Amino acid sequence: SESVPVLELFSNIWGAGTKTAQMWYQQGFRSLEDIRSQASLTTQQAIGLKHYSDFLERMPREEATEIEQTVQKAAQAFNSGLLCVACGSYRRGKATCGDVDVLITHPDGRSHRGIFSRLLDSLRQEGFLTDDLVSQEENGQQQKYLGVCRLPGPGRRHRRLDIIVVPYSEFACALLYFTGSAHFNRSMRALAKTKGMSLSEHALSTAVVRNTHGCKVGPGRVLPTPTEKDVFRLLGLPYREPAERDW
DNA sequence: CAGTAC
DNA sequence: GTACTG
Repeated sequence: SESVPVLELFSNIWGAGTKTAQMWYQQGFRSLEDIRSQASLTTQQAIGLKHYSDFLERMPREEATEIEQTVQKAAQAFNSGLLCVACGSYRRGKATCGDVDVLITHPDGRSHRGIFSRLLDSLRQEGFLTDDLVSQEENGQQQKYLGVCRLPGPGRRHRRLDIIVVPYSEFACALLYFTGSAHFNRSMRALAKTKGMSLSEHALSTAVVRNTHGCKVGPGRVLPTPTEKDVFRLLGLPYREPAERDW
């Protein structure tokens, strides 16, 4: 087939971008079968190709709830005080979700620890998590999992699921980042940059020092932000509910 | 770098 | 913009 469509075909593989798609085209690959049989694949790339059709589908919002609930009960078995809030497209109220991002924390700020591994293991035993892509357990106090899940029963597709465990100290900035949207987050951190601050999935800092070129040369001091709206306030912004946030 | 998360 | 692993 023509160049542009084939590049698009390859790019829709998880773990494959515009550079990988271009390289594969030079090798002479045109179809997904060519990639599956001849191309050197990353473990992640192998999974994305395996679930190519299912990953292209957006899911009904109801299914996202059904997934968030599946994770929630698995975690709450270990600790019933645990919080489980689905973010991303879901929290912003979209009728469809391309994936599910479940955020987890605990009010005491202690018992959230030691859940991440046990939770994933519990979900693997349940048959819920089917494949794993990336696991980053050295996010400072946060841990993030990138994997694939599938609800039980006939006629179920594989969905992409993100699970994140944060301390209650960072709960505000954690879901502020994960509900998005991406170009909402982009402009809040850009805004803080102007106000001499920095925003992140961990904290909103003030007093951040930047050089003449604006490169950050000193971190600021972390401002305690219990809720989302505390963050909105310190940035001199009118608050936006998540639905307002999609953009 | 490349791809990814929002 | 901020920031993680492949």
